[PDB]
Amino acid sequence: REPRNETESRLRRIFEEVLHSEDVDVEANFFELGGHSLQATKLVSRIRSEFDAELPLRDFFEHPNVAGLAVLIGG
Amino acid sequence: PIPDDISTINLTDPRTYEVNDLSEYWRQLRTTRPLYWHPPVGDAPGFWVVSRYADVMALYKDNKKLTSEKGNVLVTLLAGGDSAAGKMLAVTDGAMHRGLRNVLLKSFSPQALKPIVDQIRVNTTRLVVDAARRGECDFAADVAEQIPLNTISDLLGVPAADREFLLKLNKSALSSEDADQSATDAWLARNEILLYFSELVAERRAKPTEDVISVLANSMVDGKPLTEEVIVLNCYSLILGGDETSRLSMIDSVQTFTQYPDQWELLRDGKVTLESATEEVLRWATPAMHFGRRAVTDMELHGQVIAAGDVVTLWNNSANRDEEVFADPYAFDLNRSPNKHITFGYGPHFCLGAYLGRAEVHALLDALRTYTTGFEITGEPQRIHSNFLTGLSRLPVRIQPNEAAIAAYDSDNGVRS
Ligand code: HEM
Ligand SMILES: *P(=O)(O)OCC(C)(C)[C@@H](O)C(=O)NCCC(=O)NCCSC(=O)c1c[nH]cn1
Repeated sequence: REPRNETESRLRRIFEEVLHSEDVDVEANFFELGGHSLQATKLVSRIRSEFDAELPLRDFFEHPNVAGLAVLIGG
Repeated sequence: PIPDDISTINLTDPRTYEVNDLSEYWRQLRTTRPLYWHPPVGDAPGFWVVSRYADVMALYKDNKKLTSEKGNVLVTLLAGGDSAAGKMLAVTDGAMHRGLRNVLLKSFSPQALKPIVDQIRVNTTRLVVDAARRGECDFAADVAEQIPLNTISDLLGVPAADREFLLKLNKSALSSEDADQSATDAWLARNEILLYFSELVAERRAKPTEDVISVLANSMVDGKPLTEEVIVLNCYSLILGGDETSRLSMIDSVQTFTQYPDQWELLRDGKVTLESATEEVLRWATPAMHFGRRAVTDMELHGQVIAAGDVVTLWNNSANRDEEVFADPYAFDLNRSPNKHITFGYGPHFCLGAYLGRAEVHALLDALRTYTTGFEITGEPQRIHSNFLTGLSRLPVRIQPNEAAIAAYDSDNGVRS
C-alpha cells in the first residue's frame, strides 16, 4: 500500500532508514516487523526533530505504525 | 513459609521470591539436583538452573561453550535475545568485548577511581550525619538513593538536574516497586533512558569534556571510533548497573544489622575491619540473584547433557549459601575469612564496577560506625519485585546519633570553612 499524504510518506521513509529495509507497510506494527529498542530510539528522536513535535514515547507505543503516527502528528 | 517440593516453584515469577523462603529449595537443588531443568512457563522456554558455587564459578568462566550474546538475565534469555547484543558490554563476547572492556578499564580501574573514592566518602558522611541529626528517617530515600546514582552520574557527566528523573526510570527498568507491573511500563522506562542518553552523547561528541562519555566518544576499538549507538547502550548499562545493586546492598546492611546486633557492635567498636565487613555485606545481600548464558555447543555436566541453544542460569544467591564453601552459610559473620563470594560474578565478565561497589559500601559502613551508636526499624519495609534483583525500596529507621563524633565533625567543618 502507498502513503496517502506528505506526513505518511515522510514517516515511511524514516521507518525504512531506521529498520534498514525497503517495502515497509504503512499499516504494519513496528514490533511485528522485528522492531526493537535501538530502532525505536532513533525513530522517535528523528520524528520529533523533523516534524517539530514533542511526541511522547507512550504515544509511539500505543500506535507504533505510520498511519497512526501521522494522525497523532497532524493535530 | 518453607516449600518442600521443587516442581511447585516458578523462578520466573517475581511473586515467588516474596511469599517463599527458598533456603530449603536451594539446598535441595544443591545436594540432589545440581543441574536442574526448570520447565516452560506460559510462552517462556525451559532453562537450566545451576545452584552449586563450584558449578556457578566454572560456567561464569566458560565464554567459549557459553555465550552472553543472547542475553544475560531471564527477561532477555527467555525472549530469545538481547537487542543490544554485540554492542553492550554485558551481552558481547570475543574481541569486541575485550576491546570495549579495555577502554572502560581506563575509567573504572582502581587506579583511575581513587579521586572519586574521596568524593564518595565525603557525600556518604554528609548524608549519614543528616539522617543521624534528624533521628527518624527513611534510609532508602534519604541516604542510600543519594549515593550510587550520584557517583556514576558524576563519572558519566550527567547534569545534576536530570538525576532525579533518571532514578525514577531505573526503578522501573528491571524491578518494580508495585506488585503487578506490566512489561509495557518497563519497556517505556528502559527506552526513556536510551532517549535521554542519545541526546547527551550527541552533545558530548559535538563538545567533549573530561567525563566518561567523552572518554568513550574519543576512544577506539579495532582502529575505528565507537558509534553513538554503542556509547548510548553502554551508558544505559552503567547508569542502571552503577545504581540499583549498590543501593540495595547498602539498604540490606542496615536491615541486617538490626537482625544481628552482635555484628553491628563488632563494627561500631572497631573489632572488625571495614574490608572484612564489606565482603560479608556483599555475600549476605547478593542483590543480583542470577545471571545467565546460552550454550553455543553441547556440553556434559553431572551426567546431564546441555544442548546447543539451551538457556543456562547461574544463581549467585544459592552459590553464596553453599555449605561446601561457606561454613555456617546462613550466619551473618563480619569476621568471615576467607570470603570468596560470587556476588560480583566471575571470569571474563567479572563486574566492571566491583571496586566502585565495594568503595560505596565501605564508605557507608565507615560513616555508620563513626556517627551512629545504633538504629531500629520503625515501620514496614517495602520489598522490590523482580526475578533478577532482591532487596528493599523503602526502609523506615530511627537512628541514635554519636553526638560527640557529630560535634567533632561540625567543629572540623567550621575551621575548614
Ligand atoms: C554491589 C553491587 C554490584 C553487584 C552485586 C554487581 C554484580 C555484577 C555481576 C554478577 C556481574 C557479572 C554479569 C555477568 O556475568 O553477566 C556484573 C557485571 C557488570 N557490572 Fe556490576 N555489580 C555491582 C556494581 C556495579 C557498579 C557500581 C557498576 C558501575 C560501573 C557496575 C557495572 C557493571 C558492568 C558494566 C558489567 C558488565 C561487565 C562485562 O560484561 O564485562 N556494577 N555486575
Ligand atoms: P528493547 O528492545 O526492549 O531493549 C532495551 C535494551 C537495549 C536496554 C536491552 O539491552 C534490554 O532489554 N536489556 C535488559 C535489561 C538489562 O539487562 N539491564 C542490565 C542488568 S543490571 C546489571 O547487569 C548490573 C551489573 N552490575 C550491576 N548491575
